[PDB]
Amino acid sequence: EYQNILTGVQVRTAPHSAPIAKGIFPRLGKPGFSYWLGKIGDAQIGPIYLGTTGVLSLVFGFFAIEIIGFNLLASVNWSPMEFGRQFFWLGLEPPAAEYGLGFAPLAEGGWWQIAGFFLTTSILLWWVRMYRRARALKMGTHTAWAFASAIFLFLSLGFIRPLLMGNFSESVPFGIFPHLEWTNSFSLNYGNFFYNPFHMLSIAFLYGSALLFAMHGATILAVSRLGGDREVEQITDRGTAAERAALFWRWTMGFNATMESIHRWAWWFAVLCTFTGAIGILLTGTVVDNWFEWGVKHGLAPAP
Amino acid sequence: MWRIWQLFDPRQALVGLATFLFVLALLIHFILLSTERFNWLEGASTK
Amino acid sequence: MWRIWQLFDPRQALVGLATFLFVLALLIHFILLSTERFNWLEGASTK
Amino acid sequence: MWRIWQLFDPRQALVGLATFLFVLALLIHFILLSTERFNWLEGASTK
Amino acid sequence: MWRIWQLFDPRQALVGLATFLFVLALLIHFILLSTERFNWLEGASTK
Amino acid sequence: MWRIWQLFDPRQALVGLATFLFVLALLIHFILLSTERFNWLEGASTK
Amino acid sequence: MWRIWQLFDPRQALVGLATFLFVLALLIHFILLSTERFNWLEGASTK
Amino acid sequence: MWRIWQLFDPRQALVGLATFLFVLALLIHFILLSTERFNWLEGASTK
Amino acid sequence: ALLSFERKYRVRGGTLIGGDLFDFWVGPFYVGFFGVTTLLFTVLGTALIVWGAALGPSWTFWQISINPPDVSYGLAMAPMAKGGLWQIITFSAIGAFVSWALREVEICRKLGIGYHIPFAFGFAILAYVSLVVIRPVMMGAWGYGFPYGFMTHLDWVSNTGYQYANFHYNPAHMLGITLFFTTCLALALHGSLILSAANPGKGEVVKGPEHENTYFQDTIGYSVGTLGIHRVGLILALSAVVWSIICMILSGPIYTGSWPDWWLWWQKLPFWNHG
Amino acid sequence: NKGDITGYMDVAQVVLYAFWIFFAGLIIYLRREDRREGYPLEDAISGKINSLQGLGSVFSIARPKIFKLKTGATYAAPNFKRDAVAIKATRTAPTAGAPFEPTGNPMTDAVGPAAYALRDELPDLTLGGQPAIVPLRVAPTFSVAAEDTDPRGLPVVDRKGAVAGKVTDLWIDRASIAIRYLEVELAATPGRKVLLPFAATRINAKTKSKTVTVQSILARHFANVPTIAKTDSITRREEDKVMAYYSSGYLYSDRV
Amino acid sequence: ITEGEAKEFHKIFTSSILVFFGVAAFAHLLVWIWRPWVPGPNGYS
Amino acid sequence: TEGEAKEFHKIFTSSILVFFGVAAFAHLLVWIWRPWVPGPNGYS
Amino acid sequence: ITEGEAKEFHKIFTSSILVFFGVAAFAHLLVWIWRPWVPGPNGYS
Amino acid sequence: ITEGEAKEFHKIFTSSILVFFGVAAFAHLLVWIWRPWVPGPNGYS
Amino acid sequence: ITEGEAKEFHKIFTSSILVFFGVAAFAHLLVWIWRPWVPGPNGYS
Ligand code: 07D
Ligand SMILES: CCc1c(C)c2cc3nc(cc4[nH]c(c(CCC(=O)OC/C=C(\C)CC/C=C(\C)CC/C=C(\C)CCC=C(C)C)c4C)c4c5nc(cc1[nH]2)C(C)=C5C(=O)[C@@H]4C(=O)OC)C(C)=C3C(C)=O
Ligand SMILES: COC(C)(C)C\C=C/C(C)=C/C=C/C(C)=C/C=C/C(C)=C/C=C\C=C(C)\C=C\C=C(C)\C=C\C=C(C)\C=C\CC(C)(C)OC
Ligand SMILES: CCCCCCCCCCCCO[C@@H]1O[C@H](CO)[C@@H](O[C@H]2O[C@H](CO)[C@@H](O)[C@H](O)[C@H]2O)[C@H](O)[C@H]1O
Ligand SMILES: CCCCCCCCCCCCO[C@@H]1O[C@H](CO)[C@@H](O[C@H]2O[C@H](CO)[C@@H](O)[C@H](O)[C@H]2O)[C@H](O)[C@H]1O
Ligand SMILES: CCCCCCCCCCCCO[C@@H]1O[C@H](CO)[C@@H](O[C@H]2O[C@H](CO)[C@@H](O)[C@H](O)[C@H]2O)[C@H](O)[C@H]1O
Ligand SMILES: CCCCCCCCCCCCO[C@@H]1O[C@H](CO)[C@@H](O[C@H]2O[C@H](CO)[C@@H](O)[C@H](O)[C@H]2O)[C@H](O)[C@H]1O
Ligand SMILES: [Fe+3]
Repeated sequence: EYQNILTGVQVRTAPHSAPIAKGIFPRLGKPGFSYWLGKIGDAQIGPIYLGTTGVLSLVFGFFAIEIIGFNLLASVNWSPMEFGRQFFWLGLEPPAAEYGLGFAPLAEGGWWQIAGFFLTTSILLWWVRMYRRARALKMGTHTAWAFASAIFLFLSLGFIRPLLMGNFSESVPFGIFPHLEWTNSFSLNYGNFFYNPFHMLSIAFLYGSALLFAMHGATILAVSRLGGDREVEQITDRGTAAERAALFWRWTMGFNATMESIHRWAWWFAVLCTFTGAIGILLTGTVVDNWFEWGVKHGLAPAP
Repeated sequence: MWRIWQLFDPRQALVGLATFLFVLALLIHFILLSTERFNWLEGASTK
Repeated sequence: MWRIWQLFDPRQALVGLATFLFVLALLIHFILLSTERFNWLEGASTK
Repeated sequence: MWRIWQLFDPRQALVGLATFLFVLALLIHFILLSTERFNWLEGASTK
Repeated sequence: MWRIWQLFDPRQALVGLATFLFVLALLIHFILLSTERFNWLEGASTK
Repeated sequence: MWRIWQLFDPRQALVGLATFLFVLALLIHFILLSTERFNWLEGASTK
Repeated sequence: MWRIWQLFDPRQALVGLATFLFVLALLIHFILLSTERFNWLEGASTK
Repeated sequence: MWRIWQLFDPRQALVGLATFLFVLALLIHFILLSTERFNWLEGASTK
Repeated sequence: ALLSFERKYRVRGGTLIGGDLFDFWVGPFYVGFFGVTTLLFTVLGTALIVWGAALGPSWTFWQISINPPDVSYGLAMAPMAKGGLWQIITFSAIGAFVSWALREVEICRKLGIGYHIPFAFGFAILAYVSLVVIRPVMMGAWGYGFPYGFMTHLDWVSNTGYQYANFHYNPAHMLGITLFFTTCLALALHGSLILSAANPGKGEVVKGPEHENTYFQDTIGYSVGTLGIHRVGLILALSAVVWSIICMILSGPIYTGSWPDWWLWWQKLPFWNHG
Repeated sequence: NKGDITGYMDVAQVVLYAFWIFFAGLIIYLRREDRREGYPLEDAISGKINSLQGLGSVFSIARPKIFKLKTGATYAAPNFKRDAVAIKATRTAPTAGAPFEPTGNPMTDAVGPAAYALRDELPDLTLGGQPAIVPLRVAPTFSVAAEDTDPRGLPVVDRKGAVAGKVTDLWIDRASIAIRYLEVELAATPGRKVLLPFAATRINAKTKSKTVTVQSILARHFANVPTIAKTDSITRREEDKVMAYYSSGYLYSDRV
Repeated sequence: ITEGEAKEFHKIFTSSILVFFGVAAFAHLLVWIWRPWVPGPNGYS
Repeated sequence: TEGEAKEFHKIFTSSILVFFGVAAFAHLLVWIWRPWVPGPNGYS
Repeated sequence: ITEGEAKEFHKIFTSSILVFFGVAAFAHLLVWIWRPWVPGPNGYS
Repeated sequence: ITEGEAKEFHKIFTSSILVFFGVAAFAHLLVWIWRPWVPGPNGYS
Repeated sequence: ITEGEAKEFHKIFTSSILVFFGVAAFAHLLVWIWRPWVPGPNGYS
């Protein structure tokens, strides 16, 4: 009874990759092989492409990470021991309300603003990198727009809502426990963030993404004895694996997808999980002061 | 010196140099903006 | 300095330059708006 | 010493050295900016 | 005590040793900085 | 200057510029609606 | 200006134009509804 | 007792011994630094 | 009423229970014995939910709630008016879920495919059972299950989360959140890669597995593979559910205190317990 | 008050209803994409184009999108190429919902779990325009990685333990580096050679000896495995046929 | 693109950009007449 | 190619200069409106 | 890439080194005239 | 790679060492003259 | 690796050990002259 959960016998060949124009930068990384990764998936590692947008994104991101880490280490007076003790509790806090959207003093949130700007720039440059890498390989840019949804949520959390409130004071800090505490206090300040309906939609789409990527993973693993793992080939030439995958769900559920359209569902659930989340974040504080009172007004709560 | 370009590709050298200089200059301007003395827009008094 | 285009590609260089110039213009405008002295939309009194 | 550079490729060695020195210099500047005495952007006083 | 290099190739050995030494030196400098007695940047009276 | 359309396809250039101009116009209009002086819907007094 | 349809498919362009105009009109209507002066359902006083 | 070296090649054996001993030394030094009596840097009095 | 390829696999057999009695289709659905049983449990549970809505004061779909019995009843069966209806709906839901999974097993046998899908659904059934049976039994009362209501089960989630004063600090909860977020990210990447390979643009012939591998080799530095991605995704979702179950068993049955100050153990390890 | 639009309606509710409209449209779009294979629906008995469908039919089926291949080939989705109503089976009851009795040996008649899609007779292509599924003999560069049992020469047995045959060659996918097939020479017929999918094997590297076992079909069933033509490059239809035959074992491996 | 159609597109694109800039300039002049957006030394009013 | 680089540079420099001239005119006008280098007593 | 390709690039590169360094030095001298950034013993004046 | 083709690399490398360490020491001397970084028994006051 | 090259590398590596350890020892001597790091029975005083 085999399951295609682990690859008992592996194959290793001469590393090769799809052809790209040389460009200013070559492929970098001297590809190698790994055993556990080949047990769970492919064994080859790299090479990683590092173009102009890749260099720009890496430099901006590294600057942001170094600024954040330097501030975290400085907050505990440069003690490696006490840095270890408080690492989770350490955080680069955003500037206070009084400074508006302008530059705060470095100790009072200027470093947070500089780090956030550099991180935003690196994330956007990484988005451009995904777009350009997809276009270079003569492929579509679905990954870029799926990423753009996540960037929308990130910018709504960090920049857009501060713009609307005219204030970075309620932005999320750069810390492990501090950003969870920001989540908790954001929910408390605005009345039981469960009563945010776009939060409910985002949770529905997150649950649906997990559900869908368990359903689809189990379906492809169930038809992997029939060439079902080779999804694009079953999309261009429908084999019996795709037919049985469709008929299983048609018989158990009443309807079914295509090998191509199931990944459209997969794309859209993931994208909507963050799109509705960004909308719900942009709506709180600006339009809806208290989500519990909005729910009471609109029939979500028994009106105490 | 004259053969520094025999080890580094001039395109890669120029791109890396421009990226690093741009990011460093942006950082320096941001840091000066975050000061009571060198924020040329807020224009706080020296004294 | 005419050989700068013998290294890089005119089309990609132009789109990159336009995007960078627009983003820098947006950043400078937003920074100016965030300041009290140079916010031309809000009522800005010098004194 | 005319035979010790056959241990490392000079390109990667120079790039790594430059990155490492820049990170260390940035860190030292940051530590100075944190300390009151050597923060040159602010007007802290010795006495 | 010279026969070590028959096993440990100097290339990766030197890189690892240099990285370890730099990390150790940085760790000790940070620990010294934290302590109120040996912080040479902040400055504090011994007596 | 007609040769720029040698490098860029009229159709993609047209759609990209159309979306850019519309998004910029929306952004400027929303900024104006955000300012007290230039919100033509609330119509706040100039005084 | 009749050659624009040699670049843009009349069916696709017309559908996109219709949808864009409908969303723009809907947004403008809801914006006017949000304002006090131009909300025609409550009908608040001008004074 | 020399028979160890035909099961454990000295390369891996010595690199593992080095990592283990260095980690243990760091551990013991840090544990001492956490105690008041043996923190040679803070130097709290014996009494 | 059949797909272009459906009237070729509609053979009999593959049923665990029932023989040829219920081995048939109604419309698109396959029924089987376990389809009959899932109808039995679903109709009864939904009718009981609507009956509890009638006994309730709202009919507002989001304010309809079936509450479990008060904790003063312990693990005892409760009167139907006050607590018992929730218990019967719980048992009916468990029976319907099990019937659903078993019907999926019969469909898998009939189509000759692996049983991965019912096995994966077993984890969702286990999460529900841990929330309404296992945890309330360990805690000693049926009133620790969640109410069957749209917004009231969210009130239960919030109340139980703040019972430990910050439920984020539950480390198993942190790990489950990490797995859920990583599952969503991996699903986005996988759907995006498949769509981009199948729909590469104007011209742009359909790309092969090598192009898909090359994309993530260039962008990330590693590519899992068109078979291994479904593996890692199923494992990600199932592990997220497993660690959520673990974090809810840990809260109440095992740990009955503030999760935030559980982490003081970390603060006081001997190599930085400065005291 | 602050966020309202008309008395009871506020901005958040309007954005919510806008999302609901968008999600209804998105569900329609996704269902249109779903209805790109096996559509339109046929009658369960007669096979005429019929189904209980409403005013959404005009929007139910999308125009055929065109997939371009790196050979000049093209796929149309949906292509309304359907299966024949008359299959090698008979209705248990004439009620349009009843299952089918096979009218023969369903292993070799491609009925039920043995049924295979009627694909095209072309091997999968690599980036270089060559077959992807190839035996290791004609791929000198490819090799089996170490730290794994080499499945060459190991006895191929069923669940009952009878040695069905012996493995001689491995067939692998060039596009994705993994073993696809094991070439098995029959202990009963040397002149016969079969392909057994790698997904249907247990490694069995942990036992008294090393062997390859199959849990689906019995030893005698290896005498009727579908054959292939080129013996060094296999078409999609041939591989789909072989996989369907092997997958049919679990349902009826002991007669019908 | 073909130089012959490139010349025509450039000509009528230039005309269209002139039209758009002119209409926008008229709009800006009207807004400035209504309410200028460059404050004086003592604010606006 | 590199032959077209001559004409590309010929037009690219003219675009650079015209864009810089418009930007410099804008900066001069803004400086008249409100200079951005404060004096020892801040802004006045 | 060659010994010849490198010569013109090095010439133009060092020309740009000098131009950039001169412009930056003049800008720094201007900023120092405006507000010096090395404080005295009693801090900034 | 080739010893003959790398000795001049070492000459350039040591010249760069000389210049970089000279600039660094010059900078450190100016920083020391501005404000020393070794506190005495009384600290810095 | 040929034992002669290993011997030469060991010799130069021992020279580097000598210079590095001497520099570190001088550094520690200077630091101890500045501030010792072994507290007395009654602490630091
Ligand atoms: C007490 C807390 C309170 C409580 C009531 C409660 C409970 C629950 N909630 Mg919630 N939540 C509350 C508050 C609250 N909640 C959210 C969000 C969500 C979404 C996130 C989706 C996602 O993927 O995010 C995650 C995606 C992001 C943040 C966007 C993409 C991120 C990117 C590209 C980052 C790139 C990073 C790098 C390149 C790395 C380098 C950078 C550095 C080192 C710095 C999701 C659906 C979700 C789930 C649930 C569940 C299941 C529950 C249960 C069971 O109780 N919550 C966010 C949101 O969208 O809200 C509308 C948001 O902002 C916010 C707030 C304030
Ligand atoms: C549908 C919604 C879905 C939700 C649930 C979801 C959530 C979260 N997604 C999260 C993180 C990331 N998401 C990503 C990438 C961006 C990388 C970046 O910005 O780099 C740019 C940053 C940086 C450069 C800064 C640091 C750099 C470091 C640490 C290295 C520093 C050292 C250096 C450079 C020197 C050494 C090395 C050398 C080579 C010299 C990261 C890993 C991406 C995508 N999300 C998508 C979608 C989703 N993301 C899609 C479709 C994606 C992409 O396409 C893209 C990608 O690359 O995916 C592989 C997080 C933290 C999430 C949570 C839960 O909070
Ligand atoms: C490589 O690193 C070594 C040294 C080992 C270690 C270095 C660093 C370390 C250890 C870093 C650790 C970092 C940690 C723990 C980070 C935790 C980060 C988390 C959890 C972040 C989570 C959320 C934060 C978000 C979403 C913040 C978003 C902020 C944004 C988008 C802000 C944008 C702000 C802008 C654009 C500001 C504009 C204003 C001005 C005018 C200033 O812009 C110019
Ligand atoms: C100003 C505030 C901070 C924000 C940062 C602004 C500068 C960084 C973003 C600028 C815009 C980048 O936009 C992008 O630029 C790079 C060059 O840099 C170009 O891309 C270039 O590098 C890619 C890397 O894959 C290569 O294929 C090739 O050398 C070239 O195409 C893209 O054609 C352009 O789309
Ligand atoms: C083409 C479409 C887009 C067009 C965009 C171009 C818009 C340009 C707008 C600014 C042009 C300069 O506009 C000029 O600014 C100066 C300040 O320097 C103003 O200044 C003058 O009026 C203000 C009005 O309060 C007085 O307080 C001030 O003392 C006086 O100097 C002038 O009233 C104005 O005529
Ligand atoms: C591509 C764009 C390039 C932009 C280049 C910008 C160059 C800047 C030129 C600065 C010219 C200095 O001009 C001089 O500066 C001093 C400060 O040193 C300022 O000093 C003056 O203004 C300040 C603040 O308004 C007041 O205290 C007082 O009115 C007076 O001291 C004045 O502005 C001017 O007397
Ligand atoms: C070329 C691109 C890179 C640019 C690099 C530029 C580096 C410039 C370094 C400047 C160093 C100046 O060094 C500094 O000189 C000035 C005199 O001019 C001295 O003067 C300083 O202290 C005195 C005493 O209170 C103050 O009155 C004075 O305002 C202050 O500047 C400092 O004691 C000395 O430290
Ligand atoms: Fe898939």
